[PDB]
Amino acid sequence: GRLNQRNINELKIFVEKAKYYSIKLDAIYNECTGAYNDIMTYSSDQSKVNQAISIFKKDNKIVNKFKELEKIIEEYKPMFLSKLIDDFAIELDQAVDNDSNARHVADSYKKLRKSVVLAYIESFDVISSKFVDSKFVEASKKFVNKAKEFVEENDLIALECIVKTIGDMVNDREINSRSRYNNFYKKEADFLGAAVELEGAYKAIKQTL
Repeated sequence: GRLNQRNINELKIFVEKAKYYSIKLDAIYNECTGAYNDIMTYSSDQSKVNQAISIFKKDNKIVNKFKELEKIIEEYKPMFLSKLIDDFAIELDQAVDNDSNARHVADSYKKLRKSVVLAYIESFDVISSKFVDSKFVEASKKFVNKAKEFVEENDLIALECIVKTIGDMVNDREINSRSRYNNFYKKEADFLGAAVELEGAYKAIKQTL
């Protein structure tokens, strides 16, 4: 009983501590989208490449935003996350210092952004693997697999759905298995299904408490 309470509580604390994770990643994306687009395309017009780089580097704000997400999941984060952030920081700094083709900065940004989404799922995975309840463990494994598949299709949309659905679960709100994207993303429906299976298993733990 101590263990099943410790399990629920740990999950609930994490989800609530991370409830802005999707909103915050979206904010990075929105700030960087025009800069990202110009690096990918004008890498032709140099003037624009340098101004796009400036937007990523300015006041180290974007790197600092990734560090903020990293801190939200500090206790669970995957070992790689700190390094990927630093390696991005480094590459951006070389693109600034050695002023023309900046596609590698944009690629490294894309890679980091996907890895931050995957770090949320990694945190959920670690937490869920402490659960004594085997039905919950099985449902968590299926959930993680469907989550990762959805991330491959679209990292930010997948994160938005994972955060929404896990949030709904831990706050006793019924998960909606209806597509919020007119079924545009081929992996949404199965993810939502797995979230509903996870909800049934979680409900069980909860109502025996």
